[PDB]
Amino acid sequence: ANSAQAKKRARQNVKARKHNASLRSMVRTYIKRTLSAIAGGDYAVATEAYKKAVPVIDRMADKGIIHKNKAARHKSRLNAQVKALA
Amino acid sequence: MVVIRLARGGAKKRPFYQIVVTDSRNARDGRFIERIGFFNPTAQGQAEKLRLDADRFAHWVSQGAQPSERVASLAAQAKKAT
Amino acid sequence: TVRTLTGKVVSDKMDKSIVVLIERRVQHPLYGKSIRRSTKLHAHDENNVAKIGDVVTIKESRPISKTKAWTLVEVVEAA
Amino acid sequence: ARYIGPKCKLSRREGTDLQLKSGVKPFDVKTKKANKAPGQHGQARGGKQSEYSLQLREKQKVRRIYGVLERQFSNYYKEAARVKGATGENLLKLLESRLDNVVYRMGFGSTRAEARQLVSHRSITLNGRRVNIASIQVKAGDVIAVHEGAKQQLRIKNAIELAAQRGIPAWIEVDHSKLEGTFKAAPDRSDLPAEINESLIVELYSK
RNA sequence: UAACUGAAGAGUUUGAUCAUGGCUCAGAUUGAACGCUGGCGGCAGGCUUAACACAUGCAAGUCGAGCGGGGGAAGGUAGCUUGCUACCGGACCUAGCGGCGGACGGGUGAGUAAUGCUUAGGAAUCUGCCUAUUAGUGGGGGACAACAUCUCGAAAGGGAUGCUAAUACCGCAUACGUCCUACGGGAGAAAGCAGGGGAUCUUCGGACCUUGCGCUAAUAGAUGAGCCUAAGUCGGAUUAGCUAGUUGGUGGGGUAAAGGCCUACCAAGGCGACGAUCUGUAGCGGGUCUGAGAGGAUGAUCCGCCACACUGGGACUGAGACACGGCCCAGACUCCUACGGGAGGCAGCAGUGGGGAAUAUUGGACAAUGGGGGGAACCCUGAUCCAGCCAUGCCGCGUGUGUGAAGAAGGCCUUAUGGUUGUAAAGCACUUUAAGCGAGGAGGAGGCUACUCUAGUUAAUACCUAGGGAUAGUGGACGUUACUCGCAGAAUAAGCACCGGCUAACUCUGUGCCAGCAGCCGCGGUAAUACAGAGGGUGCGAGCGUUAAUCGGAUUUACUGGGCGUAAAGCGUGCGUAGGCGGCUUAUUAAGUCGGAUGUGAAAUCCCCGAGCUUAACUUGGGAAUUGCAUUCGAUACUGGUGAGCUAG
Repeated sequence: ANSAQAKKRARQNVKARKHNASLRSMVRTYIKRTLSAIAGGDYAVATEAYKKAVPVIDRMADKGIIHKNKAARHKSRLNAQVKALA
Repeated sequence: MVVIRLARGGAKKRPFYQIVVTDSRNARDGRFIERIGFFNPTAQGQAEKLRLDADRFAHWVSQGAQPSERVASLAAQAKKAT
Repeated sequence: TVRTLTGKVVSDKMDKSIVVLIERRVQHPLYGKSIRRSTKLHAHDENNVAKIGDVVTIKESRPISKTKAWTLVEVVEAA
Repeated sequence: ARYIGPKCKLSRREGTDLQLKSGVKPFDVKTKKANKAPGQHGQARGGKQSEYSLQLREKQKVRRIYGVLERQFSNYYKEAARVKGATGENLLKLLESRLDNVVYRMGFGSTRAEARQLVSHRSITLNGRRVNIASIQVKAGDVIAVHEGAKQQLRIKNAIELAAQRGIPAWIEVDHSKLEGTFKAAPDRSDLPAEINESLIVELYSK
């Protein structure tokens, strides 16, 4: 970087990268937990996992970490797979 | 945004402006959406000095176009004249 | 209000997919003689009604696969 | 650039009076060497010429009286060919519409060179404005007057009295007392001398 | 009114001739170069070669009305070595956090024969700032730069401990819209700052009211971008088979979004003589040059699209990048070093080296038009507007005008005295364009501030917003502007090519197949109109010639528009595949063909009629044109399809 503002932009970039990466890993972990419950196959367990996963997905969608279309797709597909367990 | 502004043409020391509606990110004398008049600051004799299409101006302003200072002054002067 | 083409089927092996041959007649740009040209278009046929040799109509639609963007409308003549 | 030099050899080569001198003396008494070409190998008028020689010799004669060079003359031809009408008639109209020629024919200058000098030295006004370009095209209904400082010139008074010997043309009306004149319209071919042939120029430039 | 009107040949094969057929010449044009010469102005253009390497300066900042610190000026108050000190409130400045911008504007054409471009359409998308409308902006918490200490390094810059503010960050509460839904229900936000103030209170300094700028959720509009389809878009067969995520399907994953985009299975498909695969070359279009047209060549300067940023591979932040002057990695190269450690990318503007036949200043201002930030004041802007250099091009002007012959002098030729230079010169009388000197002097500036008035919002006259009026200030880099008026005196200002024919313009000297000229045919071997000089003349003219390149002439690739007995050219002769073409009558279809309507065919460019430049170049208003494409409605003579019938093949 040649200019002070460019250097400042790089600094803010690395900070924001760290913060966003942590927030995105959280959503990935919760979706993984719901998928594991689905694989386990108990309807109540899968329902609890889905009910715990949904608020985190919506919160991180509202912050711009992920797109709201992606959040809606995740919610719909997970709900369908849970309902499949009867 | 969308703006209404002046694009320069003519010869050296004798500018002649077209009044254009365009995206602000475009180059001054490049891509534009619609041309709605002209301005000649040094008109002489029988030459017209300012033509402006008031209905198109109003229609584009109603959609959120932002005139520049010079274009707004010219529009006010044209409305005063006619 | 939708673009349609009329052709003849030249293949039906693929599942839910048919290949139809379109033909057109144009004048040569320089020498003026009328020339015939052919185009092979993949189409979507959900119920495998079409077979080799029938005359079919197809209409433009959104992509279905890598190479298919047209869908069958009706069978005009049977083989 | 304008031609400068001897005018009588110029006229002798073409064989006809080109009106390049004031005219206080006739051409024959002026030169004494007419019908002889300027060169030592110069011969009589009866020398045979090819068609290419004839077309060239006519165009040169037409250029030499008006004092126009080749670039401007070719531009004149190209404009006359574009304008609808007879090409030769249009070319003659364009040549006779120049400001210096109108000043000469109005009698404020003894010769076209005098008229050109007067126009260039800002001694002429066109429609009330002092101009200095000899090739300005004069339109119908114009007013050419002598500038105030230009007035009371002995050369101008000699020019007007000399012009009195000739005939003031139809399209130009002059108040010589006020040094003022009014071009009305472009001469038609009948007014101009009939010895000039323009067809030769036409195919020469349309080759 | 108008928008077009357009076509020339010559030389050369032979002792003549006609034909065939090449070669050469006369035209237009240029981002040109070189030789000789050179006065001015206007308007344009200016590294086509090394996408070769780069010294140095500039080309992206702004906001204290988001925030905490920290500085240095003044002032006021106190004292007194008396004009010095110490204290206190306001006015200025900004290293850091934070917001917006940096994805625009500018450069280049390496790569790319189709993921690109052009024309016409489509559905499954997102979109900061702008416009309209709807619902809100409640209450908490934990941190980290700055700062302080220590430490490494000459530094440049690094590292480690302890604090701190916010429109930085994260829970909780609430939800007109919004998301999911099994239709029962469940889920998800935000931030404050500034101006003014009547009354009231003020736990003592604000609350409260109001108006702006903000922030959150959502729907439309506009703008921008992503995706898909059809038809077009340069050669090569001395390149004939190519393809296994390959072609299709199902489950799942993934994207803003359709989709083998990815993945696990199932099947064996997909492309190709209408040229697949391989290979050479190349940015594409509007346009430009040429041509009677059809065509051919081309893609500088202007505009649209695409791609690239020392060479390759990636991702982050963000509404938007896989980002020229951002980050990471690998490679080559270059630089500083105290050897500890570091740094860099002109195909941005100017400029250097190198290459080349060849292409310019290390300039001025943000006054104008735009762009970024800001409430404003204002700051930034090598975009831009201007200036400098170059006859590179186009257009215009000047280098003087009239008179002046028993034809001065001098030069050249000669039939030896005439001819010619030539009115040319001298002499006589005049004029002052442009350049030079002096004086005056538009327009490019709309506006802003000050004053006053009116109308909105309010509780308000305050503040803010929108308007009106007159006056006064302030605002131009170009610039000693354009333009106008005075002074001087012809005074400051012409070259280049050619004269056997093609092709306008002829003699004498000098040399003798020598020296030399030459586009083709050809000149020179003692009378050279063709070599060199001189006299004379011709053509152009601040230019004139040569070389290079494209089209034309070339009907010399012939679609318009050519040929094959002997000039070049019928396969040695059959059969036959793909293909091309195909007898008569009738009914029907409307693919070819023809007609109407609608939409589109950007602007600029070409042409026509006008307007403004003292004229012209040039600029500009409105038309005409863009010969095309798509959709839709009609006609049925001919061609094609289908049904029926016939016999001359």
